[PDB]
Amino acid sequence: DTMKVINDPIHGHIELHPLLVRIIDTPQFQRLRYIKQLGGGYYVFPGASHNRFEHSLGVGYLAGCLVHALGEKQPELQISERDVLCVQIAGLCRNLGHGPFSHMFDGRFIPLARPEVKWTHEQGSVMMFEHLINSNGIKPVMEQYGLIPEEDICFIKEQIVGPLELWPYKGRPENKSFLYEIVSNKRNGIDVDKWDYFARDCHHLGIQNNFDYKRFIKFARVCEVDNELRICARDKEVGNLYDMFHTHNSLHRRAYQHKVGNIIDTMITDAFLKADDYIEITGAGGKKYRISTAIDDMEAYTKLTDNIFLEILYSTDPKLKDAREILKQIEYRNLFKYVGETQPTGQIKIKREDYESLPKEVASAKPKVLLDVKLKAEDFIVDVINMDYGMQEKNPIDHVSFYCKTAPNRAIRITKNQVSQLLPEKFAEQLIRVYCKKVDRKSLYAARQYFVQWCADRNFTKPQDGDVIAPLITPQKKEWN
Amino acid sequence: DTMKVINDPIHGHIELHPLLVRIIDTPQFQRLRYIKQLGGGYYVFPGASHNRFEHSLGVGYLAGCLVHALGEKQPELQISERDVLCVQIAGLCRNLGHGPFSHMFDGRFIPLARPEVKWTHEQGSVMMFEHLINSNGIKPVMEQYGLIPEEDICFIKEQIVGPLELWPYKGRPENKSFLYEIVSNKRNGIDVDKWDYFARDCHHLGIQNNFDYKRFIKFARVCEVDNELRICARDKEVGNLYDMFHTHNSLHRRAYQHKVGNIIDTMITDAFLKADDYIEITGAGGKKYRISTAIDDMEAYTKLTDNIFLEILYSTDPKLKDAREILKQIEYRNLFKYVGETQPTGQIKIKREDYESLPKEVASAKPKVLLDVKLKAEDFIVDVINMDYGMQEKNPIDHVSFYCKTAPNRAIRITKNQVSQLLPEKFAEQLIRVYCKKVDRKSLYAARQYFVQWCADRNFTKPQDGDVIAPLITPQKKEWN
Amino acid sequence: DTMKVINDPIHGHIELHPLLVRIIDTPQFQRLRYIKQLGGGYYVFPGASHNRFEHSLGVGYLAGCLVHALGEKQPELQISERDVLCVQIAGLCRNLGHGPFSHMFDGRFIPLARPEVKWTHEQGSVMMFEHLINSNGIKPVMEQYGLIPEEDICFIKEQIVGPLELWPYKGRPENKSFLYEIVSNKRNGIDVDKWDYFARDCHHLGIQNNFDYKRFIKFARVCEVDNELRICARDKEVGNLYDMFHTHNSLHRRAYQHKVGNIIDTMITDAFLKADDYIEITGAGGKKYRISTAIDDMEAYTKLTDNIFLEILYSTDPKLKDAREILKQIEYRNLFKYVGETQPTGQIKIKREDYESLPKEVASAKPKVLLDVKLKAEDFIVDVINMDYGMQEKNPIDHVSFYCKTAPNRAIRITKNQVSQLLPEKFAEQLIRVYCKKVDRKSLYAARQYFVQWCADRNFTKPQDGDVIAPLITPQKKEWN
Amino acid sequence: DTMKVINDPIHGHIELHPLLVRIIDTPQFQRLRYIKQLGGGYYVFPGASHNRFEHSLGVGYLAGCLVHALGEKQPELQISERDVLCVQIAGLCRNLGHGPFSHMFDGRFIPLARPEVKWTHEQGSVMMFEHLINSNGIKPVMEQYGLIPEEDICFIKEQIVGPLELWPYKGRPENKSFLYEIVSNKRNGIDVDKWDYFARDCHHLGIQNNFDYKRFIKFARVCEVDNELRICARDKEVGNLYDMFHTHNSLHRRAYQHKVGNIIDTMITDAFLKADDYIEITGAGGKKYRISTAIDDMEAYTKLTDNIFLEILYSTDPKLKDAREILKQIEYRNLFKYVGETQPTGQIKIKREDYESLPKEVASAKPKVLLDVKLKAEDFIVDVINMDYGMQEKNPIDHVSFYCKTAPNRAIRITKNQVSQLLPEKFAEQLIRVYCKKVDRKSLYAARQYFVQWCADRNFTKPQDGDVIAPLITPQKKEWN
Ligand SMILES: Nc1nc2c(ncn2[C@H]2C[C@H](O)[C@@H](COP(=O)(O)OP(=O)(O)OP(=O)(O)O)O2)c(=O)[nH]1
Ligand SMILES: Nc1nc2c(ncn2[C@H]2C[C@H](O)[C@@H](COP(=O)(O)OP(=O)(O)OP(=O)(O)O)O2)c(=O)[nH]1
Ligand SMILES: Nc1nc2c(ncn2[C@H]2C[C@H](O)[C@@H](COP(=O)(O)OP(=O)(O)OP(=O)(O)O)O2)c(=O)[nH]1
Ligand SMILES: Nc1nc2c(ncn2[C@H]2C[C@H](O)[C@@H](COP(=O)(O)OP(=O)(O)OP(=O)(O)O)O2)c(=O)[nH]1
Repeated sequence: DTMKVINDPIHGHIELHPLLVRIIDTPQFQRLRYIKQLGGGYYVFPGASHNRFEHSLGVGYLAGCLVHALGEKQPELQISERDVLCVQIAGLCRNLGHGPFSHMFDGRFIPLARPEVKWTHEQGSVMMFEHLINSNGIKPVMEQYGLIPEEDICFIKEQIVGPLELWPYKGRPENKSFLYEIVSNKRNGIDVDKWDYFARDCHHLGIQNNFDYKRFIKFARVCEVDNELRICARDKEVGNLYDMFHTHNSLHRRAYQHKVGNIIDTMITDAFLKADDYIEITGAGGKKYRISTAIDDMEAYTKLTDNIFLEILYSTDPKLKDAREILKQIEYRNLFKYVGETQPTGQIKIKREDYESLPKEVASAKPKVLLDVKLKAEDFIVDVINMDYGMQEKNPIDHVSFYCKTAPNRAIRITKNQVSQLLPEKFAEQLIRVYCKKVDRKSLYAARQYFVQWCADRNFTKPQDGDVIAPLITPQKKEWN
Repeated sequence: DTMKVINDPIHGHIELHPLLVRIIDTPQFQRLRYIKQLGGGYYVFPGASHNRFEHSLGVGYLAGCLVHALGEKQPELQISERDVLCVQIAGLCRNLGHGPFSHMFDGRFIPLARPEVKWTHEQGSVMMFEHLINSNGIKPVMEQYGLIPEEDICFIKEQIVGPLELWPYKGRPENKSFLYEIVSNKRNGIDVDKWDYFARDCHHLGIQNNFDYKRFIKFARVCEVDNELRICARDKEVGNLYDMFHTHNSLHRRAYQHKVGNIIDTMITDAFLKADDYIEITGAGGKKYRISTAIDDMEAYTKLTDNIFLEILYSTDPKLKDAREILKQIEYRNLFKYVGETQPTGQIKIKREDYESLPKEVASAKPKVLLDVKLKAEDFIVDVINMDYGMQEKNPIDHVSFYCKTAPNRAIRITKNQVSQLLPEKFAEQLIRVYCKKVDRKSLYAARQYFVQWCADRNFTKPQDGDVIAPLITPQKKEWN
Repeated sequence: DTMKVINDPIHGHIELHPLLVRIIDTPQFQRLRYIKQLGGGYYVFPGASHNRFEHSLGVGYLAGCLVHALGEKQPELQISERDVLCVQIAGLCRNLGHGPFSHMFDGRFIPLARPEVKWTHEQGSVMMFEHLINSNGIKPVMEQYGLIPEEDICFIKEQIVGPLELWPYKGRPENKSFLYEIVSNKRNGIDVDKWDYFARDCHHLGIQNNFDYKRFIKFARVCEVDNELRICARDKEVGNLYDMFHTHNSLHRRAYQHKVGNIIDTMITDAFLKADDYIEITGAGGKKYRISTAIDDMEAYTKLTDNIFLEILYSTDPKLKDAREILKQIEYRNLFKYVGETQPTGQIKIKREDYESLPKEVASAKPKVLLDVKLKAEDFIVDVINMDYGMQEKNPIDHVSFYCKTAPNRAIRITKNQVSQLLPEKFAEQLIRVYCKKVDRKSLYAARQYFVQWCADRNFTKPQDGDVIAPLITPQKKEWN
Repeated sequence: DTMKVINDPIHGHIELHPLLVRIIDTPQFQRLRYIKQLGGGYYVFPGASHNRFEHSLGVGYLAGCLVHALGEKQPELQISERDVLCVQIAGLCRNLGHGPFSHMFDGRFIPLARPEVKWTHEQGSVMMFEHLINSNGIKPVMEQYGLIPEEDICFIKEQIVGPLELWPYKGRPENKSFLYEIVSNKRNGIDVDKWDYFARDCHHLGIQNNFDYKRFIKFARVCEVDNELRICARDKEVGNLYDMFHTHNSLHRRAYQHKVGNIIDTMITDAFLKADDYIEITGAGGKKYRISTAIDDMEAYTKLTDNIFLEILYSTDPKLKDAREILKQIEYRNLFKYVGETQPTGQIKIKREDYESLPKEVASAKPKVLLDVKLKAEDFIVDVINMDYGMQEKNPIDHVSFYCKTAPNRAIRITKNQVSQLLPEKFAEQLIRVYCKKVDRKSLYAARQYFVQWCADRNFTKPQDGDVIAPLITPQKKEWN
């Protein structure tokens, strides 16, 4: 077997080592062809047809590029082809755990269907990787190309999910610490996964990408930091790193958290919950699983993709009627109606455990407007979105090491004041979107009154359209006037 | 209801009239989200994730652009908003008839499954359009925006499939003849459908586009030709028009007729044929249809998409075992092996009626080589591909009208000799690809000997790798030496 | 005479009205072919070969696009083709006043050569426009295409420089106030000039533009604000407007204020000052002007371009030896050496009249380090750069009017807190770059010590490389560590 | 002292070895900043502001890419860093010999000014390279980085101009023959110089490039051909190679041989001829040269750039009045008027010796039309353009070696019939453009009659607009009817 070339629209001609080809040509990997990268986003951005499969190839490619470039610039690092292949495999395989419509499945569906369980795509990726290796006799092939399966499978899993539990990693020692910063960077979030989707999502969405990963790679070096060898950026590049996170935030606002994209994801999740008792997925030993339980058996999970959406939509079973009708409403674009958006003020943060109480609170508000219809908790959806620079309220640039032209081996820190006074003072916030399941002109008018009243009651920010949608409510609040 | 904006990666911000929105937001239209533009092409170009739906939006947009630009430059044409909307709807809806994996369904599957029937995606588009209109109460909405359903539905169908059957059209008179040249140009093949997929397919494939549709539109005018008003191009654009067809041919060789893309389409078609007796699709009145018969009932056809591939792949029914195993082999990349390509010489053209005889002919060849295994007709696939400039052997530029700067209202013809002696002397040819279902080293060696012998016997062109794959065979033929 | 088409790499096919063609085809306009958009930037970004000429065509085009789009969406505005042509001419002509190397001439050279005079490129553009009109008999051509020269020439000049010599404008009344916001927006800086150079500079520099002007135009409307008709943006676009200024700041940091680009501009300015007594430029009546006085006669200024650089570089006159030697040093790349960058802390602002005292201050600093060479005021250059959102310390988004979907005719304001807590808290800052004219290793070491000491003395920010370039100095300051 | 990074819009971040930096930072190299790549093309495509300097950096970069990729894939080639640097320097320096407005100088001006001399930009590049090396003490720096000046300077010159004189090269032996195919490919014209300008010119012109050099590099290998090691392409890539030359032809038609671009180059050449007696350029020992004689002294040639255009345009000397007036007419766009284009039929080829007789022939034609004005030889310009695939009438693909996947070390040939019957039957042709120096309506009408009559007399092709511009003439010729 020899190397294969793939032509990617983002990266151009990608060379794949024969071991990588063997991992890719499995049911467990090919499954990613049937999961949309941006899930419900496709229903708002018709260009966003792209699947997790091509994203995965790109992450593998970029992982290879970064590790190769470090090895070429700094031969003293003793980066081995074995190291390169392991970093490529981790890059290729870190998306294996995604379920139907990607972030909708682990972000929305599993939390509601299985509140007791703690599930992440990262955990899923490790389980599916193990299933891929074991089901397809990969370990012999790994040894053929000079890999140490016990050590290297551990190394690959650690790159994906972090320590599997003082140096906490078993796959590689402290002198190769920098290898763990490439595929999934737990220290500051600067990794090749972000670089691929920035470029790929933008290409498909019709938004332009402001971040130059190629420049970052050219200016990356490994330096000693606190007795670890770590990837350091050139001091001058600090502005571009702030801009990388700015780009991420912009993509979330414009696309990933698009108000309609989110409500379509919500409606699909509701359809999946109503279908969950009736859809059967055959796993290991012919045992039957549900959408919600396929995560417990990787053989079943292998066959759980966006297809479930079409199975429900095209079904005739009366049991699936309620689920089917929700998806049919999506096709007619009879969506739950966006009422508006607000933000908590100051340090106020809404907790996960409180999310279910929020619809009741909106319905409980007393507007001081004559209302045609009276709305109930069940008529409202409240979506809370945490927007940050990937480290909650921490500045990720405080967790980056830099080097200077005059001393390229010496790691330094750069503080925010050393860069620009025009940068963000805060690095996290919450967006609260409210929608109404009643699409009536009178119901929507009522929903707007409840919403703006709830905002005033809770001292949330004035909705941007507040003076138009609720002219009788907005005056009461002095902060808004 | 008001206009909606869609952000497309190819076209940027597209405005959609509310009537267009109502047509788009139907099960019959949204179905195109679940049919890949390039079918098996996605399995060779991982970027080609794009579906018929986003292509359809683009064709609608470009149809609007061309008709608007003509109206702005030449108010004397009396192009009406009613005309603009009808051209947009035809552009939007000309892809409605595509089936699973697009050209695979009407190009490969239906011809083999239902040899008696004459089926085209164009015919399918007209039937699905009628079903869309009737199922969703569109006619009242058409009248609301100033359309006359009887005349305008006729006009839209005629733009898609041509005369429904001396001016042969009923939807519009001879003074609006140019409107029929926009969406599906039967005269010379220069239409907005080609312009969208050139740009869209290239964007996704990773291949570059060498055609400027925007320039064509800027230089397009309507002039009188033989008592018809027709779209004329500026004389100096003739080179760019030859290049447009050159681009089309390049995309076919590189992507649409990729040898592996074609064999994957062949293998999927074979799986569909083996599954056809057992897959049931519920149509009108709860009646059950097969993959092959869903084309007879638009309610059933509405639910026939690429999903059928996954229904088969994920099935447990023993009846579907043979179909399922073919798709599983695709996932393992255990594909039928490409043996080589040849061309007929001179005028020789192979017709469909003896396509089935070609595998037997290859197996019947007697290469003067000692062979380990002896191969049978059933072990060979022979794929014949007609490559042309869209009008069989004819030069489409002989069917284009031009105008000169000094007389912009006066239509002229331009001959090939007036342009360049570097242009093609022929405008059609055939490619013959041969594959072997036996994938072992000995069988592949034997297949290569049979193939090159068959080429020599039939006076076909010397395979490019002929001297390497069959060094004992190639010397016999003097034309090759 | 009819419309001409120009193919621009940024905008594609641009249509130019015959009146626009007549203005463009003059010595006064064609002169912009010989002035680089980014001046010294070309010597750092080899792609930045682009001249003011092609920028001007783009500004004219975009001015036309915006005014046309407003007129199409809101016919009630009664925008006339006379209005469209006047806005296009202003867009085309607002760059006519630029001198050699663009911002270097009005930003650096004229302030030093002629401190008494107040000169701007805007004033220059008005003078050159008048000279263009009068020298080329344009007024008759304006009348031929329905313009009224007296009113319309006033309107065009007002669009370029603002109120010519209570509604302060004479060219158009308050009901056409929005027309003054297109070409040069004095209210908030959102104008088509910025949109062209963002896209054009990025195309040439090799950095990507993430501002979407086309989307802005689609969402622009005219609404009543304080008894004026003004351009309003859609409320939801507020994020993209913050991002537009973010983009502008990024382009300044990365390119326009590149430390080496700036020093090359400084060195060229110094060469021009030393050549100013000796270069003669023939103006009106054969009278002779200097580089510094050509601004006083538009006939002379017509012949003042980047060519002056080459006239000096290629000169043999002993009088020009000092000027010539500076330019020759640029070619050998031995330029003045960058020592470092610092910022004033908090609100501290360095005044224009204090700039010349700063080199003396650096030379006067007493670093507690043993020094091989002692440097003098003349050996230092101190460059102060004001970085802002185009309205000094003011937030330009406080000066933008928005509209909501539910009330598209009703203008609203949006405050920073209503948008995001991640946005800048400040909208202006100063960067201070220090360079040394002595390039030897010993002199550069000394320059670094003086610089970091000066920073500590003045409580400026710690240079990013401070611990490397001045390890003995940095410890003294506790704020730095 | 270390590598420098340059951000190029085409190639992104380019790394330059310190030796390359030293060669670049010289008057002889920096001179290329003041010569437009496409000369008069800028006066038709305002985007084409790009200079020979940035093209040169790109050619150096791509030369490096190809040699590096071959070395990585085939270590057995024993490609050395010394080899890599020499190939990069040749790539960087092969444009050093270009004069004002690039191809205008060696294509039009020198042939007319100095008919006795044989001058090429390639010869100029070798002379300027020698001058660069000797003037700037480069030889010591070459030795510092492991080059052997005697052998390596020979090798570099040979890559640029071919043998300086059975193996005809002295710089490297037959086992490194493939190195001579990278920078300037005399065998088939497939070189990195073409790859850079295709991408760079397209970026600036606003035309799209359909050639993928990156793919070519990935599929390039070295194989033995007739006892030489040569670069071979993968068999499958033959289509893309035909397309590469198709792209080159398209760029020539659309841009490089644009009818107006060519006439502006003609008018500038005429201005240079009229100025040649009076412009003085100081060379070595203070000796004075003319535009036409600066090629004899590299010190003088160093100072001969596009600036000469502005020196003439801005001059006051009465001696330069005639030259100055031609350039002033260019600014007013009072260009010689395009009359039309024709082609010789069959094999007929117009010789260089005959070019001057062609204006007389047009003026001598007797159109059967009543004419207001009678035109003379001096009133006509006849421009003859040879359009080919870079090897006159030969197919360059007949001069390419390929390899097959089954035998990657075995070189093969591919014939045209093995590829496609849709490819060109001829690989060279001539375009004849005619212009009139008399621009008035009556003179232009007369010029059109003479031109179309001359075409009929000489059995040239029917002008595209023939029936519009000469309706009385076209009928006489029955080949045209
Ligand atoms: N731009 C372009 N890409 C192509 C063309 N033909 C194939 N590709 C792309 C599609 C796939 O990503 C890949 C096809 O495989 P390669 O050509 O790299 O060769 P390989 O030997 O790996 O596979 P193969 O046997 O050719 O299918 O390259 C072509 O003519 N042009
Ligand atoms: N390039 C770009 N595209 C955007 C941006 N924001 C949204 N888009 C895309 C998403 C959609 O395809 C289109 C605009 O859709 P909207 O965001 O207005 O969504 P929708 O129509 O559901 O909202 P609305 O009717 O205004 O409540 O453009 C942006 O800032 N930049
Ligand atoms: N992409 C492309 N651009 C072209 C081509 N020929 C010219 N251009 C450029 C030159 C100009 O900037 C622009 C269009 O100008 P034209 O020369 O076509 O002018 P116009 O239409 O007035 O025609 P004319 O020259 O009077 O026959 O496009 C071509 O074949 N392709
Ligand atoms: N893409 C990109 N290119 C940039 C940026 N800033 C500068 N460039 C360009 C300028 C140069 O052509 C190249 C890198 O040069 P540098 O910025 O490193 O400048 P320089 O070598 O003077 O810096 P140094 O001496 O190392 O401090 O990229 C940026 O933010 N993004």
